[PDB]
Amino acid sequence: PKPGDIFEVELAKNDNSLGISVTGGVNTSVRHGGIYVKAVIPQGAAESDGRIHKGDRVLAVNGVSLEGATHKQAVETLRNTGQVVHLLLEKGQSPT
Repeated sequence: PKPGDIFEVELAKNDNSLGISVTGGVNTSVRHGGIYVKAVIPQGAAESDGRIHKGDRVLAVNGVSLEGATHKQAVETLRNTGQVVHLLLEKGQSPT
């Protein structure tokens, strides 16, 4: 994919464990910045389904908007997902 394209991620729930975590980035000291990844959990989806690394930014989650205030609360939203989880991430601009 190109640097900017907003590719969507649609996979299936494995062992009721998405294998992905989030952190507080759009609620540190900005009106509306963005969220980041805490750590990749290659033990379910991030491993098999792949297409989930560290650094990318999560725009939304199963319809739930993260931009605004979703550091720990989002962790529950991702867990409370059916069999088909729809994630919308964006190719970060600094893979470090």
